[PDB]
Amino acid sequence: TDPPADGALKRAEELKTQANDYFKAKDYENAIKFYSQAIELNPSNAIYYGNRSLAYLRTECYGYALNDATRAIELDKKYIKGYYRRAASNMALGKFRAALRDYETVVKVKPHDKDAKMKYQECNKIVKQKA
Amino acid sequence: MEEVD
Repeated sequence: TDPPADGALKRAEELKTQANDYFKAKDYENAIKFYSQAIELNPSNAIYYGNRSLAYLRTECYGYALNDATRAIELDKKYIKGYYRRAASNMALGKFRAALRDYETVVKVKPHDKDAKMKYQECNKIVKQKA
Repeated sequence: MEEVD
């Protein structure tokens, strides 16, 4: 099948928004759920997997987080916030050098963004904490 | 803000 049609896709877009509304509601698993429902509607959206892993990242489900974050990068090979998700996954897992590599890439794309810098430098300093 | 995605 081609990309699912409008209503279906826009509803996946909806569940993106609804799950965002659940993240705003501080419920990451419903966010996880609605994002999964969005994966039922469309597939190749790093947005869905990225914030799903981000939700797992909130619920310290880093095993799933690392999977889904990496999965997003497979769906949208260039998604800056997607690398950021995978980076956080590695970072939280204790892979500071691995996370640094991803964070580094993010800060190499937008070094003007302290939102990217922050976690880069945070991982970087922690590498130095390790000597 | 709201830009989770």
